[PDB]
Amino acid sequence: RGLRSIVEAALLDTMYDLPSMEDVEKVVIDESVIDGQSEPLLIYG
Amino acid sequence: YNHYKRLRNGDTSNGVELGKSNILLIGPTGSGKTLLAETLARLLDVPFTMADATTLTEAGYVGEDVENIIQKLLQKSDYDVQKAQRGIVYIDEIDKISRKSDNPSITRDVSGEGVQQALLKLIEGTVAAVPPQGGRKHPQQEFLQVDTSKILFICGGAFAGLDKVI
Amino acid sequence: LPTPHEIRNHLDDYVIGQEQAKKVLAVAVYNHYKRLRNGDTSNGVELGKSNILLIGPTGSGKTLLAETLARLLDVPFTMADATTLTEAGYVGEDVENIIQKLLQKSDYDVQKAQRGIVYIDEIDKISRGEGVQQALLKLIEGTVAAVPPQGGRKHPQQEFLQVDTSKILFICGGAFAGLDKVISHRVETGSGIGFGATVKAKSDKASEGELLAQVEPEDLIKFGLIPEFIGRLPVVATLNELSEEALIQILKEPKNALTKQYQALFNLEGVDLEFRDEALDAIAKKAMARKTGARGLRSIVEAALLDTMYDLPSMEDVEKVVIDESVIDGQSEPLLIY
Amino acid sequence: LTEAGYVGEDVENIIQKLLQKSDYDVQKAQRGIVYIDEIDKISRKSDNPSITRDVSGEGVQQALLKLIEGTVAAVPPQGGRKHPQQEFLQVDTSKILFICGGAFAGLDKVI
Amino acid sequence: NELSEEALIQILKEPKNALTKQYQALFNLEGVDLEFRDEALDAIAKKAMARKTGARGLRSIVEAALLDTMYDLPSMEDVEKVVIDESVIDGQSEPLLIYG
Amino acid sequence: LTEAGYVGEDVENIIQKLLQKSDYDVQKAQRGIVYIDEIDKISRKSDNPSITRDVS
Amino acid sequence: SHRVETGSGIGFGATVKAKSDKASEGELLAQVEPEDLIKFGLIPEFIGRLPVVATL
Amino acid sequence: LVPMVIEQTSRGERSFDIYSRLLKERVIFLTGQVEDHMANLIVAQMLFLEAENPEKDIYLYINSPGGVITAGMSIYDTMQFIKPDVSTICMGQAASMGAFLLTAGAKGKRFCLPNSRVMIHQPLGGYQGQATDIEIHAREILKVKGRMNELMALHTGQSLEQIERDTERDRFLSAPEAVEYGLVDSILTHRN
Amino acid sequence: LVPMVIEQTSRGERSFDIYSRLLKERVIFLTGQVEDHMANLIVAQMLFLEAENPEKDIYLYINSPGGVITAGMSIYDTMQFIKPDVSTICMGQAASMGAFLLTAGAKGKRFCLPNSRVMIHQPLGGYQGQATDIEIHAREILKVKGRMNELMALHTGQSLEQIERDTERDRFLSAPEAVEYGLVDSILTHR
Ligand SMILES: Nc1ncnc2c1ncn2[C@@H]1O[C@H](COP(=O)(O)OP(=O)(O)O)[C@@H](O)[C@H]1O
Ligand SMILES: Nc1ncnc2c1ncn2[C@@H]1O[C@H](COP(=O)(O)OP(=O)(O)O)[C@@H](O)[C@H]1O
Repeated sequence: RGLRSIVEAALLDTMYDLPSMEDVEKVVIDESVIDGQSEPLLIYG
Repeated sequence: YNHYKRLRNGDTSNGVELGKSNILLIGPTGSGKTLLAETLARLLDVPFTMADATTLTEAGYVGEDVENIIQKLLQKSDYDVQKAQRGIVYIDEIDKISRKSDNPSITRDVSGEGVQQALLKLIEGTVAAVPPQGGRKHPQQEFLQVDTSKILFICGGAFAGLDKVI
Repeated sequence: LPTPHEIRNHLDDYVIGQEQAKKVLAVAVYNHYKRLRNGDTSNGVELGKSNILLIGPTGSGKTLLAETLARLLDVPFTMADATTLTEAGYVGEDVENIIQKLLQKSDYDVQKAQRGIVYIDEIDKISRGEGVQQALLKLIEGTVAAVPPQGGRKHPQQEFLQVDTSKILFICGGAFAGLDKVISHRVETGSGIGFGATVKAKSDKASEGELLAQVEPEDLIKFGLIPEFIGRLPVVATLNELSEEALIQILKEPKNALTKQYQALFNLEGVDLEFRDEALDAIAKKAMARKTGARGLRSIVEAALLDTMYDLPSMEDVEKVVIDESVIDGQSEPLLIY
Repeated sequence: LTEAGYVGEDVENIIQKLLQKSDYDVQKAQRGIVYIDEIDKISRKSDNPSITRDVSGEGVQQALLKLIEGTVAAVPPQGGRKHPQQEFLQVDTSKILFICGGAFAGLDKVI
Repeated sequence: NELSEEALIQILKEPKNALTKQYQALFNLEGVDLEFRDEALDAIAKKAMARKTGARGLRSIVEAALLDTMYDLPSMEDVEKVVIDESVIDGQSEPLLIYG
Repeated sequence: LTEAGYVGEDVENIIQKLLQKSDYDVQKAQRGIVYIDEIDKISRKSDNPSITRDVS
Repeated sequence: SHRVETGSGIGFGATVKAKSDKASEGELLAQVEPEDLIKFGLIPEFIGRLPVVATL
Repeated sequence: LVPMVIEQTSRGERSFDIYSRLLKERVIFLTGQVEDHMANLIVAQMLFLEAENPEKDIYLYINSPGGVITAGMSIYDTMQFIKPDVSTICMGQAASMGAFLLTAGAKGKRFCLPNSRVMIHQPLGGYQGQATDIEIHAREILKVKGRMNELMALHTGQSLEQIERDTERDRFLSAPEAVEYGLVDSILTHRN
Repeated sequence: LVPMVIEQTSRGERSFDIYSRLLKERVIFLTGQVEDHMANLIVAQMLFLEAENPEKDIYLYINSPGGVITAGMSIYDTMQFIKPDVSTICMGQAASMGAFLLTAGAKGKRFCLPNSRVMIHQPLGGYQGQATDIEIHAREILKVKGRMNELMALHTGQSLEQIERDTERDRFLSAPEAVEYGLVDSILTHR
C-alpha cells in the first residue's frame, strides 16, 4: 500500500495541471522525479 | 477529479480495476480543516457527509458502532445504496483514536485502538450491514448491505504533539 | 420582529436587576429572528448563527429569560440539562430527542420547530467529560437530525422527519463558581495567601458582577472548556447576583408576582390579603441564607400561608387578613380582621 | 462479531451472507467456502483470567469453536420477509471450509 | 499550515461568506450602510492572536464592538451609514454614525 | 406503562380508564383525579447493549 | 445526605457526629430539591410541573 | 515515623499524613523549642488557612517548653493580623513563650486541659563585650520585658503592676489557677 | 516535617508542601543565617517568578539574625536587577543583613509587624596573616562599610553622616521607629 502514496505524491502536481494543458500526447517519469529534484517531462504533439 | 473519473469510468472497459486513494488532512485546530469539507458539499454532485471519530466505538459496547457512518451518508442519498456507493465521507477528530503510550491492551481499549480495527475493512471496501434509521445492530433483519469499495474517505484531525515526534 | 429595545421592555416586566443581560439577549435574539425573517437570502452572502452563553449564579433568572422571549415571540421552547446527556453512550439518540421534545410543542412542524429557542444549563459540570463536548459542539454548529413523525407505532426511514439545527438558537446557560478566582488572578494581583493579598471573603460578591463581566476565552480554557466549543458561543451574557433588596422587588414588582398569585387566591375566596413590607425582608433574608435565590421565595411563602389556608375556609367573619415579619418567623399567627 | 446476547453482530450472521450468493440454497451453502479476515483482532489481551468478559475478543472465539467443526446454525428463511412464522433454516457447517486470516502484530516478540 | 495575523485580515474581507459581509448585509436590509476601516481589521486580528482564539474568535470580537450600535440602530432613525475604526475596537470611542 | 407502540402498555389509556369510571362524561371526567403509583420505578437509566431499547 | 451533610471534625473543639445521631429518612426528605431528583432519573421539566410536594 | 491516614472524598480515596490531615481541619501543632524555623512553618499554615476560609476559626495546640522571643513574637503578630479567631489549647505544658501565645488567643476560645501546667517567667538573655555594648543590649531586653508584660496584662486583664511582680520569678500555674489569672477561659475536662 | 496542602481546581487536585504552595503566590521565605546556599535558593525563586510574570509583585518575608555579607549582596542586586517590585515584610526581627534587605524593598511596599525588632550594625570581619595582607583586607572591609552605608542612606533617605554615627554600634529599633527612620514605609497592624 505504500507504493500508492509514493506515486500519488509524484503525480500530485502533474494531475492538477494536466487537464488544462493542450495536446499533451505523452508523459515520461524517471528516477529524477521520484526524489523530487526534477519535474516530470511533458511531451506536446 | 480522479474520483469523478473513476465513477465516469465505472464501465471499466479495460481489464484494469481503478484503485482508491484516501486523504489524511493533518493540521492545527482552527486551520480550516472542517471548512474544506463543508465547502465541497455545495458543488459535490455525489452524496457527502461528515462525522466524528470520538463518538465511534468498538462493536459490542454502549458507545457507538462505525457502521453508523453510512447511515448519515444514506440520509443525503435518500437511502439509495446505488448512489451512496459513489459518495464521499469525512471523519473528524481522528487524532483522539490513537493509543497514548505503553499500553498492554489488557483493558481492551474501545475509544482508541478498537475503532481503528473496525475501520480497516471499511476504508479498503467491505459490505456493511446498515440499519434503516435510528437503530442499533441486533439479530433483527433490519439491515442494508452497503459497499464501501468506491466510497472515498477523508480522515481529518489535529494531531497535537506530532511536531515533537517529528 | 420587534426592536431590541422593545424586547428589553417586555423582559423588564418579568425580570428585574439584569438589565445588562437583557441588552445582550435582545440584540442577539433580534439578529437570529432577523436572519429567519430575511429568508429570501437574495445576496450570495450566507448569514451565520450566533449562539449565546449565559454565565450566572443559581436562581439568577437564566431559565426565566429563555421562556419569556418565547412568550413574546410565539415559538416552541425546550429545556435540557448537561448532566442528563453526560452518559456518553449513544449520545446521538439523546441530542435528537431534544428536537423531538421541541417538536411536541411545535405541532411536529419542521419550519415552526426550526424557529424554536433551545436552552441548556449546568454546562460547567461536563467541563473538566471531554468526550460529551465533542458531540455537543456539532449540535450548536448545525446538524440534521432525523425524528419519527408524530410518534406512531412504527414508521419507515423515508417518513422520518429531518430538522436542521443550524436555524435553531441554542443558549448554553451555566454557573461557573470557580471562574471568578481565575479572572482575578489574570486581571488583579496574583496573591491570595500572603499579607498583601485580598481575602475579603465576606460572600457579598459585589466584585463578582464586574469581575465576571471581563470574561474572556482565556479563563474558560483554564476551567476545562475546549477552544472549539467556546468559538461556537461568540455572544456572552453575564448575570451578577440577586441582592436581598432585589428579592423584595421580585416578590411584588413582576407582572405575575408571587404575592399577586396568593392575593388572587384569597380574593376569590372572599377575603383580601395584605403583605406588609416588614414581612418581605424576612422572606428575602431567609432566601439569601438558603442560597436558593428567587426559587426559595415560593416555598417560604407557601409554608407561611399553609396554616391560614387550612383554617380560613372553615372560619368565617374574617373581613381581611394581614401578614407581618412575626408571621414569617413562625412564632406569630396572621392577623385577622373582623 | 461479538458474543451472543450483545449489541454486536452474532457469529451466525456469516452463514446468512453465504446464503445470499447461493439464492438461499442450503445444499449449495453447506458446500461453500468462507473467509474470515482480521482474525487476529479477536484475541485475549495476554490475560488468561479475563476479569471482564471480552465479548468482542475471547467471546467470539468460543462461539466459533463449534461452528468451524460443525453446528446446525439457525438463520432467517429469506431476508426476514415477515417476522411471524420464522421457520429458521437449519444449516450444517461440518463440510464448510473456513480460511481465517490476520496480521498478528507482536507475534515475533513471542516467538 | 497555521494561520498568521496577515491571513486573519484577509479572512475578514476576501471570503465570499466573509464575517464582515454578514454584518454588512444584516445592516443593508434595514437600510443603513456599513463600512469597516482597514485600521479596525488589523486590531481585530491582533485581539484574536493575543487571545489565541483564532479564526473562530473573530465573531466574538465583532459582536462586542457592534453590540451597542446593533441594540440602538433599529430604534434609532436618520442613520444613513455607520463607520468603524480602530478606536472602536479598544472601546475608547463609540462607532461613528452618519446622519442623512 | 411503556412507550407507545410496544407490547407493554400505552400511557394514553389512563384517560380512557377514567372515562369508564365516570361513564364517558367529558364534563365530570375533567374534574377527576389521577394517581400514578410507583412513579420512581420509571426513573431514567443508562443505555444497555444487551437490551434492544429502553421502553420504560 | 451527600449534599446537606456537614461532616465530622477531628479537633478538640469540633463537633463529632456518632452513627446513633447520624441521620434518618425523616427530616431529610423534607429538604428535597429538584437537583437531587434529577440525579435519581426524573426529568427536570417533570419536577417543575409538580410544585406541591407531600413528604411522609 | 508519622503514620499515614486515608481521607474519603467524592473523587475517591486520598492519602494524608497525620499532621497534614489535621491541618485540613484548621488544626496547627506547636511542639518543641520555639525557633525561627518552626515559627515560619506555623505562620505559613496560618496564612494558608486564612485564604481557604477567613471566617472559620483556627485551633492552635500548644505543648512546648518555650524558646526565642523574636520567633515567638512573629506568631503573635500573625494571629492578631488575620481575621479568623485563633483558638489556643494547652496540652501538657505552656512555658513563658507558650503561655504568651496561649493567652494571646481569641477571647472566650482559650482552653487548657485539666492536668496542664502553665509556667511564666521574665525574659532571660546575655551579652559579652564592652560596657558600652552591654548598656545597649541591657536597655533592649528591658524594653522587651515591658513590652511582653504590657501585652500579657491586656489579654489576662490583670494590672501591669501585678504581672510585673508575679513574673519577676518563675511562677507555675495549674489549669484552674490559670482561669482566675486570666490566661485561659475554660477547661476541657470531657467532651459534651 | 513540613505539611502537605491540597490545591483544588477544575483541572484537578495537586499536593504541595506549605512552602511551595505559597511560592505560587510570589511569597519567598527568608529564614536563618544568611549564607551562599540559602541565598542561592532565594535567588532561584526570584528568577523563576520573573519568568512566570515580570509585572506582578514579589513578597519577601524576612526573619534572620544576619549572616555573610557577600551572600546578602547577591539577593539585593537580584531584587533591583529584576523588573518586579520586591516587597519586604519583617517578621520577628531583622538584623544587619536582614535590615539591609528589608529597606531595599520597593518604595511604598516595605512593611514590618508592630512587635518586630530591627537592629543595624557595621560589618564584622577578621584576618590572620602578614601585616601587608592585613592592610589589603582592612581596606576591603572599609570599602564595604562605606558602600553599604551609601545604599542604606539612599533607601532610608537619611544623610550619609547620620547613617555612619548610628551604625557605628548596634542600634536596636522598633517598628514605629523604623517608619520615621525610613527603613520601612508602614506597619501592618490588622487586615
Ligand atoms: N481560511 C479560513 N477562512 C475562513 N474560515 C476559516 C479559515 N480557516 C479556519 N476557519 C474557521 O475554522 C472553522 C472550521 O474549522 P475548525 O472547526 O476549526 O476545524 P477542526 O474542527 O478540524 O479544528 C470555522 O470557524 C472557519 O470559519
Ligand atoms: N426577576 C424575577 N421575577 C420573577 N421570577 C423570577 C425572577 N428571577 C427568578 N425568578 C424565578 O426563580 C427562578 C430562578 O431559577 P431559574 O431561572 O430556573 O434558574 P436556575 O436553573 O439557575 O436556578 C426562575 O425560573 C423563576 O421561576
